Amino acid sequence: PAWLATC
Amino acid sequence: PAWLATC
Amino acid sequence: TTALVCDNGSGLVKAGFAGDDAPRAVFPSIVGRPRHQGVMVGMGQKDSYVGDEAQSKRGILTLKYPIEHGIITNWDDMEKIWHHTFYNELRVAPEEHPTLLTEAPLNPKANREKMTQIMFETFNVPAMYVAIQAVLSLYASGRTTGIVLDSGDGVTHNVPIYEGYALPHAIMRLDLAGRDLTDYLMKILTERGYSFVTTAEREIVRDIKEKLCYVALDFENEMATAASSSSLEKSYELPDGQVITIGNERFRCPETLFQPSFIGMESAGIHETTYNSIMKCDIDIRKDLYANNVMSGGTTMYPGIADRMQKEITALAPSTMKIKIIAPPERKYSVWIGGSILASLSTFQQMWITKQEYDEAGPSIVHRKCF
Amino acid sequence: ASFNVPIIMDNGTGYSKLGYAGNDAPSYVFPTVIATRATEDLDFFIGNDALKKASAGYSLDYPIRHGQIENWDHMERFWQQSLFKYLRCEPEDHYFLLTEPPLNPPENRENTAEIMFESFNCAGLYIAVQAVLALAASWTSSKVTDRSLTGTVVDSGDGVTHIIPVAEGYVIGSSIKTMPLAGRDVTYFVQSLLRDRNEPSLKTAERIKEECCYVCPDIVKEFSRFDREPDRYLKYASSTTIDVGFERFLAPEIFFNPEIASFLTPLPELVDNVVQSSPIDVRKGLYKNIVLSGGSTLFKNFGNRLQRDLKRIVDERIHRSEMLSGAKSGGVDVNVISHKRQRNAVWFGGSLLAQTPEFGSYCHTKADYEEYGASIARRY
Amino acid sequence: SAPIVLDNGTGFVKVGYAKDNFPRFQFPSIVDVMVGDEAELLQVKYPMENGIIRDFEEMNQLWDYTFFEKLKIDPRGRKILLTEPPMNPVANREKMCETMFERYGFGGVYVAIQAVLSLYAQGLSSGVVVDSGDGVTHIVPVYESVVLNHLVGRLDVAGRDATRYLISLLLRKGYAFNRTADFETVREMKEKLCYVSYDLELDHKLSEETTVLMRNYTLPDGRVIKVGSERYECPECLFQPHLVGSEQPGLSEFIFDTIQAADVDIRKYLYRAIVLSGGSSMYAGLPSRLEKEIKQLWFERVLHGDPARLPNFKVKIEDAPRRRHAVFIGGAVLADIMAQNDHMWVSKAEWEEYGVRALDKLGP
Amino acid sequence: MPAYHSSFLSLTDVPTTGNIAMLPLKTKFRGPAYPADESQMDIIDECIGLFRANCFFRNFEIKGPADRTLIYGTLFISECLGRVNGLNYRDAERQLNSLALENFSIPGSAGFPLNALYAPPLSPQDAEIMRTYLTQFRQELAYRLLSHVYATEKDHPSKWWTCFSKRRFMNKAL
Amino acid sequence: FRTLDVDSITEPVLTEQDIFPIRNETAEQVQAAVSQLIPQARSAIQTGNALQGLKTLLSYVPYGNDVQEVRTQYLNAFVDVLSNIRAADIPAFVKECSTEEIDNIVNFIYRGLANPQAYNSSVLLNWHEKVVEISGIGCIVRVLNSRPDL
Ligand SMILES: Nc1ncnc2c1ncn2[C@@H]1O[C@H](COP(=O)(O)OP(=O)(O)OP(=O)(O)O)[C@@H](O)[C@H]1O
Ligand SMILES: Nc1ncnc2c1ncn2[C@@H]1O[C@H](COP(=O)(O)OP(=O)(O)OP(=O)(O)O)[C@@H](O)[C@H]1O
Ligand SMILES: Nc1ncnc2c1ncn2[C@@H]1O[C@H](COP(=O)(O)OP(=O)(O)O)[C@@H](O)[C@H]1O
Ligand SMILES: [Mg+2]
Ligand SMILES: [Mg+2]
Ligand SMILES: [Mg+2]
Repeated sequence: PAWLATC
Repeated sequence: PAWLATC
Repeated sequence: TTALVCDNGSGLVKAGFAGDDAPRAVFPSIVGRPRHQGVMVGMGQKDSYVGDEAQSKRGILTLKYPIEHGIITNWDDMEKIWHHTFYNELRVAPEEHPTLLTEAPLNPKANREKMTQIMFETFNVPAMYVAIQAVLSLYASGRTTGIVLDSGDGVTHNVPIYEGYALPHAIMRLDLAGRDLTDYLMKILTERGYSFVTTAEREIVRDIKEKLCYVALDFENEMATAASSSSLEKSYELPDGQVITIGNERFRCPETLFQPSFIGMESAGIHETTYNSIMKCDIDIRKDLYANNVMSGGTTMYPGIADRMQKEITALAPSTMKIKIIAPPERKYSVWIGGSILASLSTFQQMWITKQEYDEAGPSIVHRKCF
Repeated sequence: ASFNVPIIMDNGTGYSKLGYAGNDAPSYVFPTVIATRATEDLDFFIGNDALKKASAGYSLDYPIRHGQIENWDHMERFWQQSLFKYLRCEPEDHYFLLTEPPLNPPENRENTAEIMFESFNCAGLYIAVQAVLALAASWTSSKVTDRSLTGTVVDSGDGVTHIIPVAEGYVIGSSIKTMPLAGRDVTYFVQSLLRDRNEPSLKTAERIKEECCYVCPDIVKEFSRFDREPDRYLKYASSTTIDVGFERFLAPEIFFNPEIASFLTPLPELVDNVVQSSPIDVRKGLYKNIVLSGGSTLFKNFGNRLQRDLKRIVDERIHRSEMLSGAKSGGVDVNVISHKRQRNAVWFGGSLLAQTPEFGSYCHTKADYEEYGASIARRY
Repeated sequence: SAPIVLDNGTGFVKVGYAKDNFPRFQFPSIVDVMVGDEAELLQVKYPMENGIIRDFEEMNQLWDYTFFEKLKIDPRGRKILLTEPPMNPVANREKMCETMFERYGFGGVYVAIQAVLSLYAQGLSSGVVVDSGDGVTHIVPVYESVVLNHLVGRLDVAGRDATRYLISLLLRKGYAFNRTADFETVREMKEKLCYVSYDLELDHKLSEETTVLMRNYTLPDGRVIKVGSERYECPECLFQPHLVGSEQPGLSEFIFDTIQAADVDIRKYLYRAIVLSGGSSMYAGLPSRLEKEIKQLWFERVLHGDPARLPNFKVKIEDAPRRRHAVFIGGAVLADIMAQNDHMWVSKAEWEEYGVRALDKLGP
Repeated sequence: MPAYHSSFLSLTDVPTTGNIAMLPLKTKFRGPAYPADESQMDIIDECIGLFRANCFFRNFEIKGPADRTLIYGTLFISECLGRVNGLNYRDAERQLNSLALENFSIPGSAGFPLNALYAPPLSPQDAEIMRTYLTQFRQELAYRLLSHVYATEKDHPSKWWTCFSKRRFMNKAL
Repeated sequence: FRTLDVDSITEPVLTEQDIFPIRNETAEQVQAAVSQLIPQARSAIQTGNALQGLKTLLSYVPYGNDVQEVRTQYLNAFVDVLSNIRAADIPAFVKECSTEEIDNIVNFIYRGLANPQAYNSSVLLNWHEKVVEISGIGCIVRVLNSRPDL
């Protein structure tokens, strides 16, 4: 979630 | 309350 | 002019000086904010809380972990934690002492350079270097080769090295860590009947996990025994006093690490990814890597993890190839020991990146002088 | 101007109590009653004066009832009287510390703030609750720093009672739990009981109550001291004597034996439900420091009865959980305390607080209301 | 000879047959024995305060009344399906199946999840469903007729909690309903005079500045009361659990995080299909408010202040007048579909052997 | 709560009769109460205390015939205390004997609530024992009330015993 | 969640209503006919026959797209030629008048009343009352439903 895209 | 612990 | 180090892991910050066998500050890395407004006058009522204070008065303060999966998310909370560490626990001004940092591999260069920039522009540190949380564990072990598997509360990675030469193409990383395990534990507890949804209850579940959770060789046999008999049902008390009992969940939890299909992830387990990584390297060094593989960081202190990993890697690899695990008792602080050793070394001094270099070249320098 | 001594006022359904700070005992305590009727019709009185009045044609009425203001006009008249006759103070050169129930609404809060800032041209004002002050009045020294903050306060006002599980100076807004008993209802019940057998109304009732009403660990296993020794049949006189009978022995049991008057749940079960609704990591402390307040609460053996009841309840629950599990847990320790403060702990705590210099900063300034208006304070 | 439908709920209970669009009977589960519609004075129990069951004997009495008074069948073999929350403790469903297989035959039940039931009811194969009952609510995603089983979400604040908060607000105002009675009247006035605020600040300013929004409601006894900000505030206490005393992000943020935890290639198909179920979801202004909250949360978390491409979101929430009985309709449809094959069910046999373990055949 | 337990829902013996109980007591008169020797746990004083306590209660739910017996005993004690106000020892005993031998047969007939005041009787095939036990219980309750309220000081009823009659058990005076 | 007043989506409709004949580029974007007709009304006032001047000035009317100086000068000349009229002949003038003319007259009367310090507003209220008593509420409801800018 905190990868600016995926996860 | 009726969860044998929390709530 | 003695150097220091501060491993800011997703579970707890381990900060301490160099040339020491054990750290000083072992304090949890959480920021708590009061749920209510507060009306008392002259008795605390601070607008924020950090460290053991949060864990103590957690029943009211909503908690937040600033860094997740090793990437930072709240820079304000991170710098607040750093200030609390430097000015309250260590009781030292970093203006007259360097600061060795730590970071996980395959992390955002933006995150690393922002960390360096804030550390240089806020604390006026003279020098600031970073490194991996695995070469430090290797140094602490005192070896010069082998593969290292870290399972910090945020991430879980494995890295091979041979005679000091790393192998980036063989490094492996995964987002599985203690937080997903605690979430799965809360889910299976709700399945049992016990509900845990808040942050203080999450910390209680994490404490339960640290206290009573093991692994076994035959997961199916253990499940059958737990479903047939009750020899595994273990009791645990809570601050309220109402004791509770837990069954097969204690060992069903780490099966997520050993079988991510439980939580939903599609990637393989630690054994399969370690075998793949080893296979990516050359056979002449695989022969030795199989003979000395070390474990480090939290999430691996479970009892019996060595036997399961040994059996799995032996079944996945040929039999004639001997295998030996290295899981000492001083693993939770292995990265700190490695950082202290490296800071105490002599040549490493020349590698310290100072203030003028950053001021004249900008943050981009960190991507060259370091790994 | 934050340098003089602040005035501490506390209105209530039963008794209004006002005085100054830095004092060991409160001042101007009286039952909060007003009496009134070229032409002005301004001749009125309050307190013991109004009580002694009504013989020459002066009406009477209670401004606040059920724990909520009802008539702002009479409330302002009462405040003006008490502030310009009883206390020869100046509302400008002194800061004010007012107390309101936890259920007071923002409309009434801002109405009071306005009628105090505008009509009385005050300078510094601070509105608070009774729970935190009554709790602060618990400890004795207040400086050793070994005091505790996590507590479960229960205030039994003369009109209404309630319970608040405070935790580290952070009041709770959900676990709050009220109850309309523990007030004048007990007096009305004792009066209806007396008017049935002995015709000789409510003054004598409250008098005999404050004089002799006590509790007993039981009632049916009790009543035996009465059946055996007639000495319990005291003789109280005002104007002749009256047979007490068993009012002194039955009245306070209304709490532990509810649904006797105008249904509810006993107090031990209520406080247990309150503590359970509260988070789990604060119950060990909430059960520890259970402080009381309100005159109607300062009974003879209230603390022992409540402690025994709550202890047996919690022990039964924990024993059920244990025998279900099979291990052995550490029996939580419940305690109760009331050290010469349950009577007027609110004013004592308010003064102890106001003694700090931070009070002058936490107050509201006149310019604040002038520029922002009457929308300064909304809720705790 | 068709199966029966029974979605035993928190406070309500609806029953019909294997195929019936509208439920044949519906009555509150409030409780010789007065179980049934006789509530129109004996003791009041309300056993199922949440998805859990406490007075299993009173639940058995209620089921007996429903099967013998509202219904005129007492079979042993007639399949009847059931409903329950997603992560309801196994003990509840175990006791339910045990009593329904011992006191009666009912060979084959196959209890299911209200989420997938309502999904069947709407006749869909993908999307997210947010059930909002009286004692609990849950959120379940689905993609291409497949359940995830790992992003399911539970949330124990709805209905009863909003009613208690409204009672506390009316107490703050002065009006008190401490009696065990009048709870149904407060529920009626809530479902009658309530609506979500599309703009909370606007509604607050309106209530503080204008005399409108203040309504007068009568009571069965005869007296009248006045209602104000509570009307538009109780949906906020639903939206803001911290106001009630629970530490949770809420509803919009909850579903947003639940979807973000999924795979990107599915996220779109979830923003395009969103269904609801439960009477608690019938609060006026709830769907559009939730849509706006989701849009704002996306704008904040992802774009960080770039409205250049916000219109290219394509969110389409779904709502209908039959969300009150979507679970019932879905149970009926599934019963009519599976009434042919008895293998998928759990017959009265193979119960004494490993009956409890047979219940594990549904949820791996 | 204020409604204490009957302390009789046990299984020491089988003295149950349809909806009443004829366990041992101190009823010196005749009736269906089987003989006994235990002179420690007297149900008479237990019921007297239960009634004196519940005189102020405002809630009482059904708890089986063992509780209906205590409810009927409390109602009879209240009726006796109300009807024996203006009398002396002689008049008290006279009124007690009248109420005992009065037109008070097995319960269920008109004079009480529809079904909550008492459960369905079992007079068919047991009316003899039912009436015997009812008469014995009525006589014992009347004698106990007379000995408690109408103490040896005849012509002067107990002040508290009479003041505790202003309330009706379950608020079912009529 | 947060509060940001999302409005970029589902834009409102403002110019769709109140059809605009402003696309002329004459007397509204260049201010030519207004400057040609205002001196005519001034000369009419000077000579005395102000009714014909008012009638000629009421022929063309500007709009409220963006310009306000020209319309303010128009309203000033209007108030002037109105104050220059006596207390009689207004009934005849309004009876021998159209409907849109009366609507524009009432609109300008209101726009003038919006600034009492710069005008008198007494003769304006008198004219409004006379128009109402002559025509009726139709003119008021028509001007209240006219363009929001004029
Ligand atoms: N020693 C005592 N024991 C028992 N009860 C007492 C005692 N002293 C006073 N009371 C009772 O307390 C009542 C007075 O309460 P008090 O006026 O102090 O409450 P209060 O602080 O005014 O409440 P509020 O602020 O809500 O009006 C009296 O009616 C009396 O019956
Ligand atoms: N018209 C309405 N508007 C708003 N709320 C309503 C309306 N009608 C009923 N409700 C609310 O819905 C609640 C009843 O929900 P219901 O029992 O239907 O859920 P359920 O299907 O039982 O959920 P579950 O199956 O999870 O128990 C009531 O508590 C009431 O407050
Ligand atoms: N005795 C233990 N048994 C099982 N798990 C443990 C134990 N001690 C710590 N852990 C787990 O290890 C995690 C701490 O990770 P840590 O090693 O601090 O990461 P980092 O190296 O990044 O600081 C915690 O989340 C906790 O769940
Ligand atoms: Mg780590
Ligand atoms: Mg008080
Ligand atoms: Mg439902």
